[PDB]
Amino acid sequence: RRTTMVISHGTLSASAEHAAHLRQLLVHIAQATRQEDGCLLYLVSEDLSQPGHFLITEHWDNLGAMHTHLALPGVTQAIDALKHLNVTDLKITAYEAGEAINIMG
Amino acid sequence: TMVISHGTLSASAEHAAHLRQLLVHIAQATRQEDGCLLYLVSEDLSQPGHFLITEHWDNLGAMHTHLALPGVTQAIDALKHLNVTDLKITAYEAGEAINIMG
Repeated sequence: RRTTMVISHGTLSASAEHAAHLRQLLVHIAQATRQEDGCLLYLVSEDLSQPGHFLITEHWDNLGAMHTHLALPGVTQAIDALKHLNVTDLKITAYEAGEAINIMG
Repeated sequence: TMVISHGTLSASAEHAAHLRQLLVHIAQATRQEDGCLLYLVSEDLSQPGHFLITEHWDNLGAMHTHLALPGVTQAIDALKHLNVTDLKITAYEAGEAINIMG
């Protein structure tokens, strides 16, 4: 249950004008990013309670891996692609996970 | 600072819509509970019919109280009725927030 894993939780929304494009963009971003060093999970999803509101769920092996992702080129570029779709509410917060606890399954 | 739970599950095509409805209902209920900071149910854009449960709890105890609720047992039963067999939930004790955007 000891872990160095880092969790990132991101949310964003788009209007109906841009959301289809956003869905595709998020899928593209996920496909690429999952192949980065230490990326254990990069899931893009849509809130079942709130159409047009999206989640970006990431698990990184350790802080260093997440840092590499944040520091290597392409982050600003992806953010700008989101801004191009008039996304103004991107929030991303990460956390070091101190223990990993199986609840079920 | 908090406990983060990450859950994944899927249902057959026949059952997916009802699953979506059940998840929405579970979230509506759970968000009202003591210590629930966040409870979001979402669908993987890359894989339709695959769902995520994202929960933030104030502490492990609050999560454990939730998990022990009879209503939560009934919800897990309702998942089984839809032939969900792959529910996997992992919880993590989270450190302090690292603000990346917003």
